[PDB]
Amino acid sequence: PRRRVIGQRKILPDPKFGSELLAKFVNILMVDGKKSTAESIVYSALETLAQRSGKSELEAFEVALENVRPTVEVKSRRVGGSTYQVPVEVRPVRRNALAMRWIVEAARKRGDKSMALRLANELSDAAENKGTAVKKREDVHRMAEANKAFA
Amino acid sequence: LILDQPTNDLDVETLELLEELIDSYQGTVLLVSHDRQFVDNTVTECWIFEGGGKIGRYVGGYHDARGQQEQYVALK
Amino acid sequence: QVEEASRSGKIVFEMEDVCYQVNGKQLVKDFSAQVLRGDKIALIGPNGCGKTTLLKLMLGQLQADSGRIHVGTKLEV
Amino acid sequence: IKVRENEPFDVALRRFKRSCEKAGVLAEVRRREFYEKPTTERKRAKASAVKRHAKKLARENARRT
Amino acid sequence: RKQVSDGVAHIHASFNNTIVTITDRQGNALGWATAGGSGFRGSRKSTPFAAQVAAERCADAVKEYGIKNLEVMVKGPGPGRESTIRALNAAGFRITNITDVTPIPHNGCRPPKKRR
RNA sequence: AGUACGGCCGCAAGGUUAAAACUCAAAUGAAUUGACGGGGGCCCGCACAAGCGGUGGAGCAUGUGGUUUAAUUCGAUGCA
Ligand SMILES: Nc1ncnc2c1ncn2[C@@H]1O[C@H](COP(=O)(O)OP(=O)(O)OP(=O)(O)O)[C@@H](O)[C@H]1O
Ligand SMILES: [Mg+2]
Ligand SMILES: [Mg+2]
Ligand SMILES: [Mg+2]
Ligand SMILES: [Mg+2]
Ligand SMILES: [Mg+2]
Ligand SMILES: [Mg+2]
Ligand SMILES: [Mg+2]
Ligand SMILES: [Mg+2]
Ligand SMILES: [Mg+2]
Repeated sequence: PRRRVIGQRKILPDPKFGSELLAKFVNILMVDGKKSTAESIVYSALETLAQRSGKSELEAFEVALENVRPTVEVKSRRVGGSTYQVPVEVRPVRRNALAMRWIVEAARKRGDKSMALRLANELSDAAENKGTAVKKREDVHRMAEANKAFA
Repeated sequence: LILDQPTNDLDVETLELLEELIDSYQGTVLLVSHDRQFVDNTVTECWIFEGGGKIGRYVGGYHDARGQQEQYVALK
Repeated sequence: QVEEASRSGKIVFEMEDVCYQVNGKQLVKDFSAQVLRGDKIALIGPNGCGKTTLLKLMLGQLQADSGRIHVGTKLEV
Repeated sequence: IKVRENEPFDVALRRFKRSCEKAGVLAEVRRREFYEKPTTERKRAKASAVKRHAKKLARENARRT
Repeated sequence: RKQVSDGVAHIHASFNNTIVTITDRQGNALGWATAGGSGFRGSRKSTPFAAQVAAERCADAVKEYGIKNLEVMVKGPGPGRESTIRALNAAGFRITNITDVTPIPHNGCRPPKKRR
């Protein structure tokens, strides 16, 4: 994308809840283009989060997400032979793109049982600032502060 | 490996090697220790004990796990 | 130097619904956790809170009051 | 160089050092010598300046903008 | 101790480091802080943010004297040339007059050779 | 080869004067069209960056190299 600029691509909303937020989350963990299966998993994983939390469907999905989305993240920015990295603030629309990713990646580890179960554990951990997904944020959050000299 | 305070009487020179040995160990390791510096170089998770038979499992070394334990909100 | 052996089963310890309590106070109340291969775990807490007895449950030294514990399959403890 | 700053200022804005003493003065003193690369520099550093007067006089052209 | 009212801030900004030292009127030091000692060992200490933290720490460890009024004397061209003096303002010091005391010979001693 | 020998000069470093045999069919100067630069501007593109999924390990299918064989027919050998 040197000359080009790209506006956006439209996404179908989630069927139970007319929110585009839960619609992209289904896409991220969907593999081999199997949208039905990944949609079942998210529904079998957020059904329990209503049971545990008290918040029902999206305030419960938001609250777990909100403790995982970052504020800054770094990149390699060599100048003329340098090799260091520069912390750069991230736009509000890439936050959820990174936040959902980290949850699903950490869910594929920690193998307990069916994905609908081990994802349910990871989502509930992020509702408490407890799981791996939060640690991945703080690991980035430290490295962005340890290199704060570059800005 | 199960270690109930493996570094009680060891000096730091011998303890330094044990930190490197246990770190590189490929297999499973469950270790118990009451000091701070030693668990920041060998372990990546904690099972922090609480009263009433409740165990809270946090992620990271000692200091990282205690960090999540300040910010706990316990899923209202 | 350590003596590495063949890789253990992917599940080392699995215990769910396990709740063991000494006469007076509860040491472990409705535990549910898993220990996978190559996972390094540190038990920490206060004095006399059951760290040494928790390992005893894992190796089957003393029997859990309830909940059942399943052990790994190619372990060399 | 010195700024008394008077009573109300609330902000530095010390561009007063840019006149006179600054890293511009010290750069020539950081190192070097050679006693005649200055005469290579000062000959180049003004041969170019007059060559810009030729290009500045080269505005007598349509150039159609 | 000695509850000195008015002091002077010396900043030795350099191409590699920046050393902040707070003194009274008559050249008696009271405390200091550098970029390197503030956890910036390596190539990071040559950046104005590291210079900010050096004056952040030097604002402390001098508060025992309760230094309210401050003069600033800046020496040497380097990154942390204005970052340190903005840090002292946010540290709560009143600044009266800023100075430049960079030493420039009138063609005195011979500098080093050159680096190729 | 600004070298050898010989003069003159110098404390020395060395300076000045100054060859020949031999060997090559060229050496050289300025400019032209290209190519090339770890030279400079402007523009690009799955080239990086942001991502998804693989190869390299395992078993098998197919082709090649080598080695064997009475013959393992011939051809294709960086990108291509
Ligand atoms: N043989 C025993 N008979 C009775 N009570 C026991 C016995 N062994 C341990 N206990 C009790 O069980 C509880 C846990 O003991 P345990 O040995 O597991 O402690 P711990 O958590 O490892 O602590 P510490 O770090 O102090 O050794 C304590 O209340 C202790 O008094
Ligand atoms: Mg030098
Ligand atoms: Mg001669
Ligand atoms: Mg000569
Ligand atoms: Mg001679
Ligand atoms: Mg890439
Ligand atoms: Mg293979
Ligand atoms: Mg042929
Ligand atoms: Mg062939
Ligand atoms: Mg042929």
